[PDB]
Amino acid sequence: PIRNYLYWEPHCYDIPMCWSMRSIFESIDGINTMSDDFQELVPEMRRM
Amino acid sequence: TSIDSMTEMMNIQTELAAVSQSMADKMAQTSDDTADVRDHLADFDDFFR
Repeated sequence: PIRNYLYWEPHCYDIPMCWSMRSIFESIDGINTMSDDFQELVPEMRRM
Repeated sequence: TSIDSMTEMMNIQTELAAVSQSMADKMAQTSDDTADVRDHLADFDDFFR
């Protein structure tokens, strides 16, 4: 819920560590997407 | 017989080309996502900078 607050917060990036925490969570989301990318790349190597 | 073998080789080469193109596109998307991650992390820690 705090993460949702960070995403919704307009002044998240200015004063507090809200920006740091929100960007950490964005990196977590990107790491999940990177895992999805690995799961997509495995069939490519299988076909090769 | 050699003509048949060469035709099969050409088909396999076409399939390899398709595979390579798919791999390149997916790696481009992965690099875009990783660039987003790096931009977030670099923009992060400013409180702790």
